[PDB]
Amino acid sequence: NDYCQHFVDTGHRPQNFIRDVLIRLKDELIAKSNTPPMYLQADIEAFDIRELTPKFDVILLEPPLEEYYRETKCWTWDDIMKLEIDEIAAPRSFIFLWCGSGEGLDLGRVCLRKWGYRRCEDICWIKTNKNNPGKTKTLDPKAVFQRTKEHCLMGIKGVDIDLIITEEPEIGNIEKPVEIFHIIEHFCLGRRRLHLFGRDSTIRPGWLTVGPTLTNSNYNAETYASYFSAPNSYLTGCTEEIE
Amino acid sequence: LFPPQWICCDIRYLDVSILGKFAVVMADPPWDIPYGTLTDDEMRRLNIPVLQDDGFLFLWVTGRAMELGRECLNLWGYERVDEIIWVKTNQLQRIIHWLNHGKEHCLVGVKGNPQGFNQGLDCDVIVAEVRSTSHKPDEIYGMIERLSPGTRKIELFGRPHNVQPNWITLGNQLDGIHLLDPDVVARFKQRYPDGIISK
Ligand SMILES: CC(C)Nc1cc(N2CCC3(CC2)CN(c2ccc(CN4CCC(C)(C)CC4)cc2)CC(=O)N3)ncn1
Repeated sequence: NDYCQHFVDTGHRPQNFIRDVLIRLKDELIAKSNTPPMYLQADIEAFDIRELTPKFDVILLEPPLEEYYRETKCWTWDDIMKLEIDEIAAPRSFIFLWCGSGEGLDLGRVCLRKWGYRRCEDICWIKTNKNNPGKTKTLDPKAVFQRTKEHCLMGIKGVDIDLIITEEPEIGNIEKPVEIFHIIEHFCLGRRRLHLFGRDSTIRPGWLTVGPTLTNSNYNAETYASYFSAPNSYLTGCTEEIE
Repeated sequence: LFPPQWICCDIRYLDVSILGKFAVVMADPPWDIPYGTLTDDEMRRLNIPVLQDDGFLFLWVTGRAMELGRECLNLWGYERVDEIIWVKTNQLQRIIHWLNHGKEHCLVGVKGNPQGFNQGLDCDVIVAEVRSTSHKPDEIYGMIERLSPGTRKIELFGRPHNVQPNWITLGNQLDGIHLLDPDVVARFKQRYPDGIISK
Protein backbone atom coordinates (compact mmCIF):
# COMPACT_ATOMS: atom_id res chain seq x y z
CA ASN A 1 0.00 0.00 0.00
CA ASP A 2 0.94 3.65 -0.58
CA TYR A 3 0.07 5.51 2.64
CA CYS A 4 0.85 8.90 1.09
CA GLN A 5 -1.73 8.36 -1.67
CA HIS A 6 -4.08 7.09 1.03
CA PHE A 7 -3.62 10.33 3.00
CA VAL A 8 -4.43 12.22 -0.19
CA ASP A 9 -7.45 9.92 -0.63
CA THR A 10 -8.83 9.94 2.93
CA GLY A 11 -7.11 12.57 5.09
CA HIS A 12 -5.65 9.93 7.42
CA ARG A 13 -1.98 10.74 7.95
CA PRO A 14 0.41 7.87 7.11
CA GLN A 15 1.58 7.73 10.73
CA ASN A 16 -1.95 6.65 11.80
CA PHE A 17 -1.09 3.17 10.47
CA ILE A 18 2.08 2.46 12.43
CA ARG A 19 1.42 -0.38 14.86
CA ASP A 20 2.78 -0.75 18.41
CA VAL A 21 3.13 3.04 18.52
CA LEU A 22 14.12 -5.06 32.15
CA ILE A 23 14.18 -1.30 31.46
CA ARG A 24 11.87 -0.96 34.47
CA LEU A 25 14.89 -1.42 36.74
CA LYS A 26 16.55 1.56 35.05
CA ASP A 27 13.37 3.55 35.66
CA GLU A 28 13.28 2.56 39.34
CA LEU A 29 16.96 3.50 39.69
CA ILE A 30 16.19 6.85 38.03
CA ALA A 31 13.43 7.45 40.56
CA LYS A 32 15.58 6.60 43.59
CA SER A 33 18.40 8.82 42.31
CA ASN A 34 16.10 11.74 41.44
CA THR A 35 16.47 15.01 43.29
CA PRO A 36 13.33 16.64 44.64
CA PRO A 37 11.51 18.68 42.01
CA MET A 38 12.68 22.28 42.04
CA TYR A 39 11.10 25.15 40.18
CA LEU A 40 11.30 28.91 39.82
CA GLN A 41 9.07 31.53 38.26
CA ALA A 42 11.35 33.83 36.26
CA ASP A 43 10.92 35.94 33.15
CA ILE A 44 13.84 34.47 31.22
CA GLU A 45 14.36 37.53 29.00
CA ALA A 46 14.86 39.77 32.08
CA PHE A 47 16.51 37.10 34.19
CA ASP A 48 20.26 36.79 34.55
CA ILE A 49 20.48 33.15 33.53
CA ARG A 50 23.79 32.96 35.44
CA GLU A 51 21.81 33.08 38.72
CA LEU A 52 20.95 29.41 37.99
CA THR A 53 23.78 27.32 39.44
CA PRO A 54 25.56 24.97 39.39
CA LYS A 55 26.39 24.07 35.78
CA PHE A 56 23.84 21.70 34.27
CA ASP A 57 24.41 18.24 32.84
CA VAL A 58 21.16 18.31 30.81
CA ILE A 59 19.23 21.29 29.47
CA LEU A 60 15.77 20.95 27.95
CA LEU A 61 14.81 24.15 26.17
CA GLU A 62 11.22 24.67 25.13
CA PRO A 63 10.79 28.27 23.98
CA PRO A 64 7.21 29.23 23.10
CA LEU A 65 7.26 29.69 19.34
CA GLU A 66 4.66 31.69 17.41
CA GLU A 67 4.07 28.64 15.20
CA TYR A 68 2.66 26.81 18.24
CA TYR A 69 -0.22 29.33 18.30
CA ARG A 70 -1.86 28.58 14.97
CA GLU A 71 -5.41 29.31 16.18
CA THR A 72 -4.40 31.21 19.33
CA LYS A 73 4.76 36.21 25.01
CA CYS A 74 5.96 34.30 21.95
CA TRP A 75 9.73 33.93 21.66
CA THR A 76 11.32 34.34 18.26
CA TRP A 77 14.47 32.61 17.13
CA ASP A 78 16.03 36.08 17.35
CA ASP A 79 15.30 36.05 21.10
CA ILE A 80 16.27 32.41 21.63
CA MET A 81 19.62 32.86 19.90
CA LYS A 82 20.49 35.60 22.44
CA LEU A 83 20.13 33.28 25.46
CA GLU A 84 23.48 32.80 27.18
CA ILE A 85 23.05 29.03 27.37
CA ASP A 86 26.78 28.31 27.28
CA GLU A 87 27.20 30.24 30.55
CA ILE A 88 25.16 27.65 32.50
CA ALA A 89 26.10 24.40 30.70
CA ALA A 90 28.68 22.06 32.19
CA PRO A 91 31.81 21.53 30.04
CA ARG A 92 30.45 18.11 29.20
CA SER A 93 26.67 18.42 28.95
CA PHE A 94 23.68 17.82 26.72
CA ILE A 95 20.92 19.99 25.33
CA PHE A 96 17.50 19.08 23.99
CA LEU A 97 15.97 21.86 21.93
CA TRP A 98 12.38 21.79 20.70
CA CYS A 99 12.63 23.43 17.26
CA GLY A 100 9.13 23.08 15.86
CA SER A 101 8.77 22.23 12.18
CA GLY A 102 9.70 25.35 10.21
CA GLU A 103 12.65 27.74 10.24
CA GLY A 104 13.49 26.36 13.70
CA LEU A 105 15.07 23.29 12.13
CA ASP A 106 17.76 25.62 10.78
CA LEU A 107 17.96 28.40 13.37
CA GLY A 108 17.90 25.79 16.10
CA ARG A 109 21.08 24.37 14.61
CA VAL A 110 22.66 27.84 14.58
CA CYS A 111 21.75 28.06 18.28
CA LEU A 112 23.37 24.73 19.12
CA ARG A 113 26.60 25.71 17.40
CA LYS A 114 26.55 29.21 18.91
CA TRP A 115 26.29 27.66 22.39
CA GLY A 116 29.06 25.19 21.58
CA TYR A 117 27.27 21.91 20.88
CA ARG A 118 27.23 19.59 17.94
CA ARG A 119 24.03 17.71 17.03
CA CYS A 120 24.14 13.96 17.61
CA GLU A 121 20.41 13.10 17.37
CA ASP A 122 17.26 14.46 15.74
CA ILE A 123 14.17 13.27 17.66
CA CYS A 124 10.88 13.70 15.75
CA TRP A 125 7.49 13.95 17.42
CA ILE A 126 5.11 12.53 14.84
CA LYS A 127 1.46 13.45 15.29
CA THR A 128 -1.36 11.13 14.31
CA ASN A 129 -4.84 12.41 13.42
CA LYS A 130 -6.77 9.20 14.14
CA ASN A 131 -9.49 11.18 15.91
CA ASN A 132 -9.93 14.02 13.39
CA PRO A 133 -9.14 12.58 9.94
CA GLY A 134 -11.04 15.47 8.34
CA LYS A 135 -9.42 18.51 9.98
CA THR A 136 -7.05 19.95 7.40
CA LYS A 137 -4.21 22.42 7.90
CA THR A 138 -3.59 26.15 7.44
CA LEU A 139 -0.20 25.77 5.75
CA ASP A 140 2.78 28.03 6.36
CA PRO A 141 3.15 30.24 3.25
CA LYS A 142 6.54 28.70 2.47
CA ALA A 143 5.33 25.15 3.25
CA VAL A 144 5.28 22.63 0.41
CA PHE A 145 3.69 19.87 2.47
CA GLN A 146 1.35 19.60 5.42
CA ARG A 147 3.46 19.69 8.58
CA THR A 148 2.60 16.83 10.96
CA LYS A 149 5.71 16.52 13.18
CA GLU A 150 8.00 18.52 15.47
CA HIS A 151 11.76 18.06 15.99
CA CYS A 152 13.66 18.04 19.28
CA LEU A 153 17.38 18.39 18.53
CA MET A 154 19.89 16.76 20.86
CA GLY A 155 23.32 18.35 21.21
CA ILE A 156 26.51 17.35 23.02
CA LYS A 157 29.42 19.51 24.10
CA GLY A 158 32.72 18.22 25.47
CA VAL A 159 17.37 1.27 24.15
CA ASP A 160 15.23 4.10 22.72
CA ILE A 161 14.30 5.19 19.19
CA ASP A 162 14.47 8.76 17.85
CA LEU A 163 10.69 8.81 17.27
CA ILE A 164 7.77 9.80 19.49
CA ILE A 165 4.31 9.02 18.13
CA THR A 166 1.21 10.43 19.79
CA GLU A 167 -2.09 11.92 18.68
CA GLU A 168 -2.05 15.59 17.74
CA PRO A 169 -3.13 17.57 20.83
CA GLU A 170 -6.17 19.81 20.94
CA ILE A 171 -5.72 23.20 19.29
CA GLY A 172 -4.04 25.65 21.64
CA ASN A 173 -2.46 22.84 23.66
CA ILE A 174 1.26 23.53 23.55
CA GLU A 175 2.45 20.66 25.75
CA LYS A 176 5.18 18.45 24.31
CA PRO A 177 4.86 14.70 24.91
CA VAL A 178 6.18 13.56 28.27
CA GLU A 179 8.01 10.75 26.45
CA ILE A 180 10.88 13.17 25.80
CA PHE A 181 11.70 13.05 29.52
CA HIS A 182 11.91 9.24 29.40
CA ILE A 183 14.28 9.31 26.44
CA ILE A 184 16.41 11.93 28.19
CA GLU A 185 16.50 10.22 31.58
CA HIS A 186 17.31 6.83 29.99
CA PHE A 187 20.56 8.32 28.68
CA CYS A 188 21.97 8.50 32.26
CA LEU A 189 23.77 11.79 31.55
CA GLY A 190 24.00 13.18 35.09
CA ARG A 191 21.60 14.59 37.61
CA ARG A 192 21.63 18.39 37.19
CA ARG A 193 18.74 18.74 34.72
CA LEU A 194 17.24 22.11 33.75
CA HIS A 195 13.95 22.69 31.90
CA LEU A 196 13.76 26.19 30.48
CA PHE A 197 10.25 27.47 29.73
CA GLY A 198 8.63 24.61 31.63
CA ARG A 199 5.24 25.04 33.29
CA ASP A 200 3.40 24.00 36.46
CA SER A 201 2.26 21.00 34.39
CA THR A 202 5.76 19.78 33.47
CA ILE A 203 7.37 19.89 36.94
CA ARG A 204 8.94 16.55 37.59
CA PRO A 205 11.31 14.93 40.11
CA GLY A 206 14.92 15.15 39.07
CA TRP A 207 14.37 18.46 37.24
CA LEU A 208 14.78 22.15 37.89
CA THR A 209 12.05 23.95 35.98
CA VAL A 210 12.32 27.67 35.23
CA GLY A 211 9.81 29.70 33.31
CA PRO A 212 7.53 32.72 33.36
CA THR A 213 4.17 31.00 33.89
CA LEU A 214 5.03 28.99 37.03
CA THR A 215 2.66 30.00 39.83
CA ASN A 216 5.00 28.98 42.68
CA SER A 217 8.72 28.73 43.34
CA ASN A 218 10.86 26.72 45.72
CA TYR A 219 14.29 27.23 44.12
CA ASN A 220 17.21 27.92 46.44
CA ALA A 221 20.66 27.90 44.83
CA GLU A 222 22.41 26.58 47.92
CA THR A 223 19.70 24.00 48.63
CA TYR A 224 19.89 22.93 44.97
CA ALA A 225 23.71 22.68 45.03
CA SER A 226 23.50 20.55 48.17
CA TYR A 227 21.90 17.69 46.21
CA PHE A 228 25.11 17.25 44.20
CA SER A 229 27.81 17.84 46.82
CA ALA A 230 30.21 14.96 47.44
CA PRO A 231 30.00 11.98 47.50
CA ASN A 232 27.29 12.54 44.88
CA SER A 233 28.99 14.92 42.42
CA TYR A 234 29.35 12.60 39.42
CA LEU A 235 26.35 10.27 39.58
CA THR A 236 24.79 9.35 36.26
CA GLY A 237 21.28 9.23 37.66
CA CYS A 238 21.05 5.49 36.84
CA THR A 239 23.02 4.08 39.80
CA GLU A 240 22.21 3.36 43.44
CA GLU A 241 22.46 6.06 46.08
CA ILE A 242 25.74 6.17 48.00
CA GLU A 243 25.09 4.88 51.55
CA LEU B 1 9.70 13.32 -23.81
CA PHE B 2 7.76 11.50 -21.10
CA PRO B 3 9.39 8.00 -20.80
CA PRO B 4 12.41 7.34 -18.53
CA GLN B 5 15.80 8.76 -19.55
CA TRP B 6 19.26 8.36 -18.08
CA ILE B 7 22.97 9.15 -18.43
CA CYS B 8 25.72 6.98 -17.05
CA CYS B 9 28.40 9.41 -15.98
CA ASP B 10 30.63 10.62 -13.22
CA ILE B 11 28.28 13.38 -12.05
CA ARG B 12 31.41 15.36 -11.11
CA TYR B 13 32.35 15.72 -14.77
CA LEU B 14 29.04 15.87 -16.66
CA ASP B 15 28.23 19.28 -18.09
CA VAL B 16 24.67 19.47 -16.76
CA SER B 17 24.01 22.73 -18.64
CA ILE B 18 23.00 20.54 -21.59
CA LEU B 19 20.03 19.16 -19.64
CA GLY B 20 17.77 22.22 -19.48
CA LYS B 21 15.70 23.45 -16.53
CA PHE B 22 13.68 21.23 -14.20
CA ALA B 23 10.65 21.76 -12.00
CA VAL B 24 12.04 19.41 -9.33
CA VAL B 25 15.57 18.19 -8.54
CA MET B 26 16.20 15.22 -6.27
CA ALA B 27 19.57 14.08 -5.00
CA ASP B 28 20.60 11.24 -2.69
CA PRO B 29 24.32 11.91 -2.56
CA PRO B 30 27.05 9.45 -1.50
CA TRP B 31 28.31 11.72 1.26
CA ASP B 32 31.91 11.22 2.36
CA ILE B 33 32.42 8.56 5.08
CA PRO B 34 31.45 -0.06 -1.52
CA TYR B 35 30.35 2.67 -3.95
CA GLY B 36 32.06 5.88 -5.04
CA THR B 37 31.78 8.88 -2.71
CA LEU B 38 32.24 12.60 -3.25
CA THR B 39 34.16 14.84 -0.87
CA ASP B 40 32.49 17.80 0.78
CA ASP B 41 34.28 20.14 -1.60
CA GLU B 42 33.05 18.15 -4.61
CA MET B 43 29.49 18.15 -3.25
CA ARG B 44 29.72 21.93 -2.79
CA ARG B 45 31.14 22.35 -6.28
CA LEU B 46 28.32 20.50 -8.11
CA ASN B 47 26.61 22.75 -10.63
CA ILE B 48 23.13 22.42 -9.10
CA PRO B 49 22.40 26.15 -9.70
CA VAL B 50 22.10 25.74 -13.49
CA LEU B 51 19.40 23.05 -13.17
CA GLN B 52 16.48 25.31 -12.12
CA ASP B 53 15.10 28.83 -12.17
CA ASP B 54 11.95 28.27 -10.10
CA GLY B 55 11.25 24.97 -8.40
CA PHE B 56 12.03 22.56 -5.60
CA LEU B 57 15.04 20.51 -4.50
CA PHE B 58 14.70 17.22 -2.60
CA LEU B 59 17.97 16.33 -0.84
CA TRP B 60 18.41 13.13 1.17
CA VAL B 61 20.79 13.46 4.13
CA THR B 62 22.05 11.31 6.98
CA GLY B 63 24.33 11.54 9.99
CA ARG B 64 26.58 14.60 9.66
CA ALA B 65 25.32 15.32 6.19
CA MET B 66 22.23 16.77 7.87
CA GLU B 67 24.36 19.85 8.50
CA LEU B 68 26.49 19.58 5.34
CA GLY B 69 23.38 19.05 3.22
CA ARG B 70 21.91 22.24 4.67
CA GLU B 71 25.15 23.98 3.67
CA CYS B 72 25.08 22.71 0.07
CA LEU B 73 21.39 23.54 -0.21
CA ASN B 74 22.05 27.12 0.88
CA LEU B 75 25.26 27.38 -1.17
CA TRP B 76 23.39 26.20 -4.26
CA GLY B 77 20.83 28.98 -3.81
CA TYR B 78 17.87 27.31 -2.11
CA GLU B 79 15.96 28.05 1.06
CA ARG B 80 14.99 24.97 3.08
CA VAL B 81 11.19 25.15 3.41
CA ASP B 82 10.27 21.58 4.45
CA GLU B 83 11.83 18.41 5.78
CA ILE B 84 10.33 15.04 4.94
CA ILE B 85 10.94 12.06 7.17
CA TRP B 86 10.50 8.44 6.17
CA VAL B 87 9.52 6.22 9.09
CA LYS B 88 10.97 2.80 8.26
CA THR B 89 8.64 -0.14 8.97
CA ASN B 90 8.55 -3.86 8.23
CA GLN B 91 5.76 -5.53 6.23
CA LEU B 92 3.61 -5.54 9.42
CA GLN B 93 3.82 -1.71 9.87
CA ARG B 94 6.16 -1.92 12.88
CA ILE B 95 9.17 0.38 13.24
CA ILE B 96 12.43 -1.34 12.25
CA HIS B 97 24.85 6.54 18.02
CA TRP B 98 22.92 7.61 21.13
CA LEU B 99 19.55 6.34 19.87
CA ASN B 100 18.44 3.77 17.36
CA HIS B 101 17.38 5.37 14.08
CA GLY B 102 13.83 4.84 12.87
CA LYS B 103 13.75 7.36 10.07
CA GLU B 104 15.56 8.99 7.18
CA HIS B 105 15.52 12.69 6.36
CA CYS B 106 14.95 14.45 3.03
CA LEU B 107 15.45 18.20 3.02
CA VAL B 108 13.12 20.18 0.79
CA GLY B 109 14.49 23.40 -0.72
CA VAL B 110 12.90 26.13 -2.84
CA LYS B 111 14.49 28.31 -5.52
CA GLY B 112 12.89 31.36 -7.07
CA ASN B 113 9.11 31.78 -7.37
CA PRO B 114 7.57 28.39 -8.22
CA GLN B 115 4.08 28.76 -9.68
CA GLY B 116 1.31 26.24 -10.29
CA PHE B 117 2.53 23.59 -7.86
CA ASN B 118 0.04 21.72 -5.69
CA GLN B 119 1.52 22.55 -2.32
CA GLY B 120 -0.05 20.94 0.75
CA LEU B 121 -1.43 17.82 -0.94
CA ASP B 122 0.85 15.49 1.01
CA CYS B 123 2.25 15.64 4.49
CA ASP B 124 5.89 15.50 5.55
CA VAL B 125 5.83 11.95 6.96
CA ILE B 126 6.33 8.82 4.84
CA VAL B 127 5.48 5.41 6.33
CA ALA B 128 6.83 2.61 4.17
CA GLU B 129 8.67 -0.71 4.30
CA VAL B 130 12.43 -0.92 3.81
CA ARG B 131 12.29 -2.68 0.44
CA SER B 132 16.04 -2.86 -0.24
CA THR B 133 18.93 -1.46 1.77
CA SER B 134 20.15 2.01 0.72
CA HIS B 135 17.04 2.43 -1.50
CA LYS B 136 14.80 5.42 -1.02
CA PRO B 137 11.08 4.58 -0.78
CA ASP B 138 9.14 4.79 -4.04
CA GLU B 139 6.50 6.91 -2.30
CA ILE B 140 8.70 10.01 -2.79
CA TYR B 141 8.09 9.88 -6.54
CA GLY B 142 4.33 9.93 -6.07
CA MET B 143 4.56 12.86 -3.70
CA ILE B 144 6.67 14.79 -6.19
CA GLU B 145 4.32 13.94 -9.08
CA ARG B 146 1.24 15.10 -7.18
CA LEU B 147 3.11 18.30 -6.27
CA SER B 148 4.25 19.03 -9.86
CA PRO B 149 2.39 16.77 -12.31
CA GLY B 150 3.67 16.38 -15.85
CA THR B 151 6.82 18.50 -15.42
CA ARG B 152 10.48 17.67 -16.13
CA LYS B 153 12.48 16.27 -13.22
CA ILE B 154 16.07 15.21 -12.69
CA GLU B 155 17.60 12.79 -10.20
CA LEU B 156 21.28 12.94 -9.21
CA PHE B 157 23.05 9.79 -7.97
CA GLY B 158 20.28 7.42 -8.95
CA ARG B 159 20.45 3.74 -9.83
CA PRO B 160 18.54 1.68 -12.41
CA HIS B 161 15.64 0.96 -10.01
CA ASN B 162 15.18 4.76 -9.88
CA VAL B 163 14.32 5.56 -13.50
CA GLN B 164 10.81 7.00 -13.90
CA PRO B 165 8.72 8.72 -16.57
CA ASN B 166 9.19 12.50 -16.62
CA TRP B 167 12.62 11.95 -14.97
CA ILE B 168 16.19 12.01 -16.25
CA THR B 169 18.39 9.87 -13.98
CA LEU B 170 22.14 10.43 -13.52
CA GLY B 171 24.51 7.94 -11.91
CA ASN B 172 27.58 5.87 -12.73
CA GLN B 173 25.94 2.41 -12.54
CA LEU B 174 23.39 3.16 -15.22
CA ASP B 175 23.37 1.39 -18.58
CA GLY B 176 24.94 3.74 -21.07
CA ILE B 177 23.07 6.85 -22.20
CA HIS B 178 19.34 6.75 -22.99
CA LEU B 179 17.95 10.16 -24.01
CA LEU B 180 14.71 10.78 -25.87
CA ASP B 181 13.95 14.46 -25.40
CA PRO B 182 14.99 16.09 -28.71
CA ASP B 183 16.26 19.30 -27.09
CA VAL B 184 18.48 17.25 -24.78
CA VAL B 185 19.63 14.88 -27.54
CA ALA B 186 20.64 17.89 -29.66
CA ARG B 187 22.66 19.53 -26.89
CA PHE B 188 24.32 16.26 -25.89
CA LYS B 189 25.66 15.51 -29.39
CA GLN B 190 26.90 19.11 -29.67
CA ARG B 191 28.65 18.95 -26.29
CA TYR B 192 29.80 15.32 -26.72
CA PRO B 193 30.13 14.51 -30.45
CA ASP B 194 31.91 11.23 -29.69
CA GLY B 195 29.60 10.21 -26.82
CA ILE B 196 32.46 10.40 -24.31
CA ILE B 197 31.93 12.37 -21.10
CA SER B 198 35.45 13.15 -19.88
CA LYS B 199 36.85 15.20 -16.99
C1 LIG C 1 32.31 7.87 -8.34
C2 LIG C 1 31.80 9.19 -7.78
C3 LIG C 1 32.99 10.11 -7.54
N1 LIG C 1 30.84 9.86 -8.65
C4 LIG C 1 29.50 9.34 -8.92
C5 LIG C 1 28.89 8.42 -8.10
C6 LIG C 1 27.64 7.97 -8.41
N2 LIG C 1 26.93 6.98 -7.60
C7 LIG C 1 27.38 6.58 -6.28
C8 LIG C 1 26.16 6.48 -5.35
C9 LIG C 1 24.97 5.70 -5.94
C10 LIG C 1 24.67 6.02 -7.39
C11 LIG C 1 25.92 6.16 -8.25
C12 LIG C 1 24.01 5.91 -4.76
N3 LIG C 1 24.50 5.18 -3.54
C13 LIG C 1 23.97 5.67 -2.29
C14 LIG C 1 23.81 4.79 -1.23
C15 LIG C 1 23.30 5.27 -0.04
C16 LIG C 1 22.94 6.61 0.10
C17 LIG C 1 22.36 7.14 1.40
N4 LIG C 1 21.04 7.28 1.29
C18 LIG C 1 20.57 7.79 2.42
C19 LIG C 1 19.08 8.02 2.47
C20 LIG C 1 18.30 6.77 2.13
C21 LIG C 1 18.36 5.76 3.27
C22 LIG C 1 16.84 7.10 1.84
C23 LIG C 1 18.91 6.15 0.87
C24 LIG C 1 20.47 6.12 0.98
C25 LIG C 1 23.11 7.48 -0.97
C26 LIG C 1 23.62 7.01 -2.16
C27 LIG C 1 24.68 3.72 -3.68
C28 LIG C 1 25.31 3.41 -5.00
O1 LIG C 1 25.72 2.30 -5.16
N5 LIG C 1 25.42 4.36 -6.04
N6 LIG C 1 27.03 8.42 -9.50
C29 LIG C 1 27.63 9.34 -10.30
N7 LIG C 1 28.87 9.80 -9.99
